[PDB]
Amino acid sequence: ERQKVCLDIIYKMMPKLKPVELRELLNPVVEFVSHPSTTCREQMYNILMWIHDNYRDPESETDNDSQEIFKLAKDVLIQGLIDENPGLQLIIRNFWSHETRLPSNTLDRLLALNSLYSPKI
Repeated sequence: ERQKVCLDIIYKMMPKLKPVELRELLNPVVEFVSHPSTTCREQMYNILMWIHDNYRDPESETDNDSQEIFKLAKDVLIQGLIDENPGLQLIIRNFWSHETRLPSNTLDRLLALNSLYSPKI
């Protein structure tokens, strides 16, 4: 219960934090891929779905933590496709299977499909 409530507060206090400290708080969040009690793992896959969407940073190229935690939130949003609880992964499939995150010309999709490899899967 402590680890559900302490994730529900950190989902609330994201859009005020500077990236000097979100990198510090993101190091123990993304260790929750080896956790039972599927509701807390749902919370952990729900805050990264915002981190990746609001730290996409379309070619600003001024900071390095803002392009490092996008890497570290790619590296768990990929590994959350083999989770041992079906029904939950359909959410992540509908997430990755949408336009502006993977195109719909099918040759663009075949070219893009090598980017999301990540040899954990």
